[PDB]
This record gives sequence, structure tokens and C-alpha cells, in this order.
Amino acid sequence: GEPGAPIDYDEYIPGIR
Amino acid sequence: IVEGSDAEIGMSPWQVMLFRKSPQELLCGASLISDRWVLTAAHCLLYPPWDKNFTENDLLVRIGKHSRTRYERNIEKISMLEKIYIHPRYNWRENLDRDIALMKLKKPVAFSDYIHPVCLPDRETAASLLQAGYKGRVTGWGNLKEGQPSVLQVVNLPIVERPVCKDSTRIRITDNMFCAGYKPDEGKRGDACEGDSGGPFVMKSPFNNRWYQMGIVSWGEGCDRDGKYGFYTHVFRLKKWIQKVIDQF
Amino acid sequence: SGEADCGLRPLFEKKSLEDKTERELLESYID
Ligand SMILES: *[C@@H]1O[C@H](CO)[C@@H](O)[C@H](O)[C@H]1NC(C)=O
Repeated sequence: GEPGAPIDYDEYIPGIR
Repeated sequence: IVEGSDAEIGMSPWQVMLFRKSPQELLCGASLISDRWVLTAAHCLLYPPWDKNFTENDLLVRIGKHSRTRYERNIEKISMLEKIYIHPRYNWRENLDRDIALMKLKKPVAFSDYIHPVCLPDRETAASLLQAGYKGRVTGWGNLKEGQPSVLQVVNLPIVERPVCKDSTRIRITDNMFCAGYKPDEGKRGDACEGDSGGPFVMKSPFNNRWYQMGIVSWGEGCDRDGKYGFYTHVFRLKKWIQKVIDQF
Repeated sequence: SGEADCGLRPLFEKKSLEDKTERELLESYID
């Protein structure tokens, strides 16, 4: 029901992968 | 792919395999979005902490493949790369923000029963499908546990509410990522894993029957760990950059 | 700019055939 991430445009050891 | 199954023939005809030329080795997954352009994760090409910095002459892509070591002549096509493009604000230092890259092929590839491009989402499609609990499909030739498969693997995974994603990791999550996978109480399992990076997270629109690429396999903590989730590049949020790159070159 | 024929698989959508797990996607969208 909730968005998994915002629906808009990008404006401007981290994990084992 | 962890806890997946073997793909049917032609089930994911946009799948691309990224190989290092010499010595030959499988590097990453990728996806076909036009007859000259391939989408993948930036960290497949540039990851300074591992002295990884592949440029165009180091790489090839295999399109239309189903076996992983077999050289399927006449059914697969091997393409050289003209240029690669890493998102200029890709952040390898902290959290892989904007983990995205484009690759232009030296020659356009002919579409076939086994080679066909996936769609990129528009605003209406993204809002309709990118909802917690809605399932996408991930495919790859990566490891099945933290062995390797004989055939392209596929697994379906639900998008997870963003507050649950944040609570699951100490990494700072940006708006250019979402996470997916089953929660500990849901019974089913499944995840991407090492070697699946760069491959697509796709969803099928009930509105026009077309498959859309919503995400790029980016990173996770282990593979298929209870309470941990795989994170995906938010393709829609970066779509204007993709169009900017393709339109200029 | 997006190619007109994208996202339609020759061996499935174009032949009106479904693969073994795509219903699982659609069910998650409806149920
Ligand atoms: C990547 O390697 C190339 C060599 O072709 C070099 O010119 C470039 O500076 C390197 N980029 C890095 C280290 O970010």
C-alpha cells in the first residue's frame, strides 16, 4: 500500500556485495 | 540467486551477462534497454576499495544466454563495448548511493526470440507497482548460497516498507534505493547473492502486459539472512539521468 | 525516449503464454 521509495526524480564495508 | 528456480527458455530475454575479457570470468548481471544500451550497477565497474576499475576494453557482454559456461553459438550474441558511463554522483565510499551505470555497445544487437529489451517505468507505472508487498522478479547466475548454477536463476520477492528496510541495516539508506525480500515470519525465502549484482528487478504491469525494470541488484548483508534484505537501485528516480546520457551520445 | 516494442517477450506475451511464476506477481498486486 505504501511506496517502497519516493516517486520523484533525483535532484542534485557497505554490505557483502 | 538463493532459494530460486531454473528460468524457462526466453523467460528473461533482457538478461545480460557481463564478462571480463582476459582472463575470462563472469563479473555481473545487466539488462538490455535498447539495441545499443545496457544498464548495470556502477559497483560492477568501479569500486576503489577493491582496486576495481574496468574500462571499455576490459569487458564484453553476452546476450541471450541460458547456460552459464556453455558457449551457445547461434543462440547468444557477444558484443564489445564502445563506452561506459558511471553516475557522476555514485557514492562508493559510504552506501552505494546511485549505484547505476550505462554501457553503449559497439554495434547494435539484433532482437530475437531470446533477445528483447525491457521497459523503463514512467511515473504512473512506478507509483502503481512500487508498493510494499508487491512482488518483483530477480534473475542471475550468482551463487545459490553465501555453489554456482548451470542455468539462469529466477526468484520473486516483495518490496519491503522503507521503515523496515532502514531498521534492518546500519548503512544510511538514500532515496535512490529500495529493499526487497521476505520477512522472518513470512515462511518463503529468497535473495540475490554474490554475482547477481547489476541484474534487473522487474515487474509486470497489469495495465499493458509489459515487463518493467524497477531496480538494479545493488547490495545486501549476506544472502537470504533472516531479517536482512537485499537493496536495489531505484531506477525510476534516476531515469532522467539515463535519458540524459542516451540523448547526448 | 523509450523503444516501442519493449517488455513484451517473443516466447510469452507475444504468443499469449504465461510462464510458471508470473501469476505469483499478479496475485501479490491484487490480493
Ligand atoms: C580507471 O583506469 C583508467 C585507465 O584506462 C584511468 O585512466 C582512470 O583514471 C581510472 N579511473 C579511476 C582510478 O577512477
